[PDB]
Amino acid sequence: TKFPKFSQDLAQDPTTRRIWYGIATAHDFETHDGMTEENLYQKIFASHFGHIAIIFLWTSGTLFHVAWQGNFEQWIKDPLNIRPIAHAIWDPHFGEGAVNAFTQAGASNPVNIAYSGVYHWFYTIGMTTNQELYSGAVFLLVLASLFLFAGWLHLQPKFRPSLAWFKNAESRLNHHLAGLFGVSSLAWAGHLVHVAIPEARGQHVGWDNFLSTPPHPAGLMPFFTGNWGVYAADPDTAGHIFGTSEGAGTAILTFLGGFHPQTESLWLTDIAHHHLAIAVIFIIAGHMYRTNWGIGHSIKEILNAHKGPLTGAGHTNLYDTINNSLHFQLGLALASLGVITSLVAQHMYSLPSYAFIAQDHTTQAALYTHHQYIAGFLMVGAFAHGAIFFVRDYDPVANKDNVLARMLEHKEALISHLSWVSLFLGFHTLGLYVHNDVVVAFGTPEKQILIEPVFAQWIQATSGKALYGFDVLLSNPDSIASTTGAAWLPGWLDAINSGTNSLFLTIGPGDFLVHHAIALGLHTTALILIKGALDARGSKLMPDKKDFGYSFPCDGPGRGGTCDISAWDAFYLAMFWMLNTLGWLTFYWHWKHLGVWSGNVAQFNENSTYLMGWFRDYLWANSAQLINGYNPYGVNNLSVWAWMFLFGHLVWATGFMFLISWRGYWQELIETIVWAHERTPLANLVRWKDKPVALSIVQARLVGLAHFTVGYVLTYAAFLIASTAGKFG
Amino acid sequence: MALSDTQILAALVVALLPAFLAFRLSTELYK
Amino acid sequence: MDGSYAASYLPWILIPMVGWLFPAVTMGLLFIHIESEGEG
Amino acid sequence: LSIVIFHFSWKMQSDVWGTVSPDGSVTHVTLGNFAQSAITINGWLRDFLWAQAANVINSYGSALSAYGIMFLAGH
Amino acid sequence: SHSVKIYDTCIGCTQCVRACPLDVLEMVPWDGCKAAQIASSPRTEDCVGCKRCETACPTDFLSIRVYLGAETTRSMGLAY
Amino acid sequence: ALNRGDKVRIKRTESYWYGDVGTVASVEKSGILYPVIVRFDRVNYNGFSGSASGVNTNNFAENELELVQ
Amino acid sequence: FGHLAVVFVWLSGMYFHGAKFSNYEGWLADPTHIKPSAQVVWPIVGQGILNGDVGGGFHGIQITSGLFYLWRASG
Amino acid sequence: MDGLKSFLSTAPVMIMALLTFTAGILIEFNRFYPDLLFHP
Amino acid sequence: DDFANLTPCSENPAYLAKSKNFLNTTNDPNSGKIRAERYASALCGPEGYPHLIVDGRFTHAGDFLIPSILFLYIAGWIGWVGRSYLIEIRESKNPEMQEVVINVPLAIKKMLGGFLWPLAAVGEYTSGKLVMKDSEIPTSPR
Ligand code: CLA
Ligand code: CLA
Ligand code: CLA
Ligand code: CLA
Ligand code: CLA
Ligand code: CLA
Ligand SMILES: CC1=C(/C=C/C(C)=C/C=C/C(C)=C\C=C\C=C(C)\C=C\C=C(C)\C=C\C2=C[C@H](C)[C@H](O)CC2(C)C)C(C)(C)C[C@@H](O)C1
Ligand code: SF4
Ligand code: SF4
Ligand code: SF4
Repeated sequence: TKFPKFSQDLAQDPTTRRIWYGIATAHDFETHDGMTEENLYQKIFASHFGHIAIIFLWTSGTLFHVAWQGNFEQWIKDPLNIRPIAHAIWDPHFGEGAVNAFTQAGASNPVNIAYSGVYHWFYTIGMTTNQELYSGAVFLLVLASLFLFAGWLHLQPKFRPSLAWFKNAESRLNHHLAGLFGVSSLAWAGHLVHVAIPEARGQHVGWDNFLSTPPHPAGLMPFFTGNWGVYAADPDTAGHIFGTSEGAGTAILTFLGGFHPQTESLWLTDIAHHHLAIAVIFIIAGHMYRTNWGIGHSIKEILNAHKGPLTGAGHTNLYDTINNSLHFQLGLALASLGVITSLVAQHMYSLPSYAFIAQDHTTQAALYTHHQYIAGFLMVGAFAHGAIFFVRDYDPVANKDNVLARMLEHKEALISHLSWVSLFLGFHTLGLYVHNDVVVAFGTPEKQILIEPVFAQWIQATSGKALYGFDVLLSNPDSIASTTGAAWLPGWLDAINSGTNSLFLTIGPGDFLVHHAIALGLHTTALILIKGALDARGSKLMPDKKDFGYSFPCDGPGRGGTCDISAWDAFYLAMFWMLNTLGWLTFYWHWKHLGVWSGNVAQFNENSTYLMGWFRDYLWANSAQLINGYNPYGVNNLSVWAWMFLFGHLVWATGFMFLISWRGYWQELIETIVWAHERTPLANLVRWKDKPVALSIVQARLVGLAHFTVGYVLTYAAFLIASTAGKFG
Repeated sequence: MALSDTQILAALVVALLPAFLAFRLSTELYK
Repeated sequence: MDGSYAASYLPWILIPMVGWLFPAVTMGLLFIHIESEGEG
Repeated sequence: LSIVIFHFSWKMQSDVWGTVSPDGSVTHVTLGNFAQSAITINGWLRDFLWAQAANVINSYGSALSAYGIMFLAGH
Repeated sequence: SHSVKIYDTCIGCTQCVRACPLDVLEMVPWDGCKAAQIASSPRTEDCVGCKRCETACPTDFLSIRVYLGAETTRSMGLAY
Repeated sequence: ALNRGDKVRIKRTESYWYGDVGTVASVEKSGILYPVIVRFDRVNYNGFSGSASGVNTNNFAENELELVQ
Repeated sequence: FGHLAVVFVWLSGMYFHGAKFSNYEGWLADPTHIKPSAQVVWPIVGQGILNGDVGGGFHGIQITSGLFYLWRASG
Repeated sequence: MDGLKSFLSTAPVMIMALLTFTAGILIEFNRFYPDLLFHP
Repeated sequence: DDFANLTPCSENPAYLAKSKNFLNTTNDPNSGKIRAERYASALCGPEGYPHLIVDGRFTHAGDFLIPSILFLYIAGWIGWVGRSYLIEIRESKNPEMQEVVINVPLAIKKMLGGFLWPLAAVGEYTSGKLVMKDSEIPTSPR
């Protein structure tokens, strides 16, 4: 059989497994038949072009559907009272009740309500009309076409890059720092000052008249004469109304700090100076490494020079290890991307940048949950692909006595102390929670163990939170740090001391307990991933694991039993802990913000100290409207979310039987079914081409994990959206 | 103001180009 | 199933192809390809 | 067996158990909601689990608190 | 088909050959051990990969190792 | 060199007793390429799933043992 | 024989705890107004709240095994 | 009897005896001095 | 000025309102009054329950420091007696049999000698036989 063309051993398989594994190893280019390094790199280049084109097409589709079936031009007239529309509904399976229920947001047909928060983003960046959205969609279509053609071209024989071109770290770093990061940020700052701010102040600026409309009145002379302060004079007053000329200043680069009084979001001019400054810094950074002139650093000598007397060989030979190994680079990139996605979530829920996005609680919750889940997935993938590197691309002799080898030396100490910290957190956190539960249940909630989060409150004070009376640093009015004449200090101190936003929310004993539980989850997931990565090469039970690859089922029932001794199994186990930690995180965030938005912070404050309050006040209480989306009486707009809630519960349940029941049972059952088919008249005329067999052990684990994760995500998303929409939306 | 039917049809026709380019890229990558 | 957006007749014809015609054609082509014995 | 005991409990509460008035009228524990709710899974989830779990989630501070504790223990 | 390898740490206890249910292994004369015999895998196309030979091996680490590879009808042990 | 009763440390780097200490139960003097027999107090993982014991004896070459006694 | 001995010990314990720590004599006079109860909880760490009011001035854990009705039927 | 002494000294008997000793200590202390949140 | 959000329980209106109806934990009829008295000196939140402050300050040493020292002493006692008994039985002829059948005489002899566990531990560390060298421990292949 032809398929799969990249693996002969799979193509000669006569069973249905050939269909499955061929899918699973399709995009693993290294293990393909007759694969060279150069071909691998070029194929990766083309595939990355493809993913970029897919991203651009997805964004174009978002824009086009919003412009076509949305209410963008009506939404901007009243962002605080109109639900944005995602896309239209066309379902012949609908009934009259569903049609009436889903005709919402002033539409004339069944429509969905957008929760990605793209309306606020488009409004903030200056898009105000449907035709602008349409032009953006068409331009993104053209851009995706260009990138697809670029992939095809650089895949052609005359345009195939050489191996040396791919292994040019210095030139890539210089171009991608100064150009990709710096020039793009500078262009965004120029877009903000030339277009976004004038449109926010009522002046319409487009391609038609942006050449005849200067950003600043006395423009482009002070920048070259050095009198930059002119661009900071006359900022937007506190009475400014977004999108109008009432109370609007003329400054284009400010450091006001805090939030816009009306939109409850960061000042646009602050964003302009911020992106300009980081563009300048990135452009400076991009002139660091030597490419083909005399000046510039070289990464290899920097790495080979930083060696100490305690670590042995230090960072020697690390340049070759990183450059020759693609999995090392992928793991580093995934770790960094996950960290900065977590950063995006944490600094975006507390410092909103888009106008009126702080008042749309549903979109805020959705965005936080989404980007935090993405960050968790990326953080898991970093460790997984690092373990893959250790299995495949790690050379012990080359990286001898350096830090990479030193990691595998005290790996037992690493795992032991990690196990100790995980157990130490878990025991004394579960003990405190159960103690509070038991004490509260016995009718004496006064004997609870409530620890004030003193250190985090001290940090809040050091940033300027004057509620705990710590009187330290920025909270100290006489401290040198608070008497530097910083232009952002008044606005920042005003915003931090206001209780109307999420900027440094007040904390208590429940936040202490839940943050320590999150710490337990993080350390346990790290323990699983790290032990898998370090034991991937081998352990006492399997000294020769590297010979068996990264993912293998087991080594049989002998020598104890094996049963998930591979590093792929470590990743598979760590996915569950990642999901559990993300669940705790999102539960804490959502309940705290429900209390904040309703003004009933005391409910969370006094009910989060014991687990029964979590079970009753959060889960039981907030499901009242969700599960009533469709009743024996009728149907409301939350019907789809109730259906998806049950759907997620069902898929989560279904994953359990790929996770618990194992292969031999189903193999024998399929044997019986095969007998039944072969012995049946009028069905013997039809025969299979691939012999039906049960799913393999690793495939079964993967499928169970997939159903599990899909159910988890769908259930929580449905519950969160339904609860927040019913409460506030 | 809301779009027109001609705009939607033109968007479809424009999107017909990245479809052809993506088909070519997929065939090239399969090779 | 009835909409007020411009060119509301498009989903009347586009969705079925994405619903039935495209999935069925893709099923048939992939099934033939993965089952085509030989030549690799 | 879980489905069996759930069916028994809900049907007993909805169609048999209850209070009889001196007139003779019968008011059931959960009224006649079994007939029109037990046909969908959402009905089983909302009118049986969520509705009737109130007495076990609100048991803290009273003589039934132990049950509530044990409830969580199971979970 | 799967691969079966026998390393020079074999002591010629013949437990692996006895434990094999599909007659894949054999005992051939040798000189490296006191028993002067070592295991062999001539009929390796019939191996299913049950790892019974590995379970039977008493050395500190298995002197006989089985590496699962391409899957055939025989390797899957199918009766249909 | 290694005789009966010799306490030796194992340096096979893949055996269960790498770094552990054992005692020389016997040495066979011929062309055998793993002539030393070392027995240990601890037992390895050898055995079917559920077995209550492992193996406390193994064969090693002379070069992979360090005399301690 | 051993399992029979264990079951006999269980039955004797049930009868003793229904004879000493129960309101069976109280419940017998007023069966429609007194809840059965045969387990009493020591007050040590606040678990004395489990000793709810089962009627008739008796404080104890309500039983659901139905031993009181069996004993009344047995005479 | 020596056999009875050896049986009494087995792991489960020792672990349960020590657990009841500790539990009795804690219960008696909590009875005679309850509600000790901190050293006052 | 520390803990501006935490007030003394002796004046917090919520604590005083809720302390009248404190439940009796034991059979003693005035255990609730004793608890209210003992907790009136703590730092109550807006909901009237005591809060423990753990930052190193000695004014609130009773919250963490004293129980910490008590637990550390007890846990060190337990660990030291267990380790000493293990090392002692390791020289016998059936160390595993004495693991499941406890040598009660020797067990209690080690039980009663654990109150000087810090001095024994520091002498052990100085003698160098508390911690084994890395080259004398079996290790898994890297
Ligand atoms: C990936 C982006 C994306 C997505 C998810 C959707 C989603 C949808 N569109 Mg849509 N659309 C998009 C981009 C997108 N659109 C773009 C860019 C255009 C301009 C050409 C349109 C034009 C369009 C029209 C004219 C109509 C829809 C309709 C619909 C709905 C019916 C289902 C469908 O797509 O089939 C029908 C739609 C198409 C087949 C449009 C072609 C798809 C685009 C052009 C290419 C996307 C390729 C994509 C990246 C492939 C990813 C591969 C990956 C899955 C492995 C659905 C909500 C219908 C609707 O409103 O029903 C209520 C409808 O009538 N779309
Ligand atoms: C019998 C049940 C049923 C069915 C058939 C549908 C069908 C539909 N609903 Mg719907 N709905 C239902 C019940 C149902 N609904 C219920 C009970 C509710 C709650 C009241 C809703 C609420 C609802 C809303 C709110 C919306 C719909 C929409 C839609 C349409 C989406 C178009 C589509 O699927 O293309 C897109 C197809 C896909 C995305 C495929 C995804 C599934 C596969 C498995 C993923 C692909 C995996 C893999 C890569 C496949 C490889 C390729 C393959 C060929 C091999 C479609 C007509 C939407 C609509 O009208 O917009 C057009 C919409 O907005 N429905
Ligand atoms: C100035 C020259 C230049 C530029 C612009 C690029 C640009 C790019 N190169 Mg590149 N490259 C260059 C020179 C350059 N290269 C040279 C000289 C070499 C040879 C040494 C290479 C060799 C090379 C290889 C080998 C590869 C690339 C690839 C890529 C693409 C990766 C996708 C990406 O990062 O974009 C997306 C990311 C960004 C735009 C910035 C990252 C986002 C930041 C970090 C955080 C987010 C900021 C902000 C908050 C997010 C916006 C929020 C908003 C949505 C609201 C990208 C388009 C890859 C590819 O295949 O692409 C086709 C690839 O594999 N490059
Ligand atoms: C830029 C990101 C990136 C890139 C380029 C790669 C690249 C690679 N990874 Mg990697 N990985 C990543 C992120 C990434 N990964 C992350 C974030 C994780 C953590 C989740 C992993 C976890 C991971 C593991 C555990 C393994 C790889 C492997 C691989 C290699 C090839 C096998 C493969 O993935 O194809 C095959 C991929 C698939 C068959 C994916 C199937 C899963 C589908 C997409 C789920 C679909 C869900 C379903 C449709 C939901 C329907 C919903 C509907 C009902 C509504 C390849 C080098 C494998 C390897 O060792 O190769 C060297 C391997 O074992 N990766
Ligand atoms: C609610 C369920 C639950 C719980 C409590 C645990 C608990 C634990 N898991 Mg775990 N796990 C779970 C679900 C759970 N897991 C699931 C679903 C998966 C996916 C398969 C995993 C996958 C997983 C992996 C892969 C790993 C763990 C690890 C751990 C340990 C880390 C230490 C810790 O968190 O606190 C400390 C432990 C606790 C708080 C639990 C003790 C709780 C009891 C009540 C203490 C008292 C015992 C009691 C007196 C016994 C009486 C019994 C008697 C009545 C018969 C711990 C034992 C890691 C580990 O071993 O770390 C060393 C590890 O590597 N687990
Ligand atoms: C199934 C049988 C059963 C069960 C579950 C109970 C359950 C109970 N009885 Mg009860 N009882 C039973 C049979 C049973 N009884 C019988 C047959 C009699 C008649 C003799 C009694 C007479 C009786 C009285 C007189 C009292 C109870 C009480 C109680 C309650 C307190 C628990 C208790 O006594 O522990 C108390 C704690 C202990 C016994 C711990 C002591 C240490 C133990 C024994 C450790 C065991 C090992 C020990 C070191 C000895 C070593 C042995 C080794 C050689 C093997 C509890 C609800 C009390 C109650 O309800 O008061 C309100 C009470 O006062 N029972
Ligand atoms: C000796 C002994 C053993 C062994 C012991 C060993 C080997 C111990 C080894 C320890 C090592 C290697 C490292 C230890 C590190 C300890 C640290 C880092 C302590 C930090 C303390 C801090 C940060 C105090 C913090 C604050 C201190 C302050 C008083 C307040 O609270 C507030 C608060 C909590 C912030 C056993 C286990 C075998 C048996 C035992 O019985 C005895
Ligand atoms: S994974 Fe399955 S086949 Fe492998 S050892 Fe475990 S039970 Fe046996
Ligand atoms: S794996 Fe099984 S079939 Fe293959 S050689 Fe070993 S015992 Fe024989
Ligand atoms: S079981 Fe191991 S030692 Fe014995 S003959 Fe087979 S390979 Fe050699």
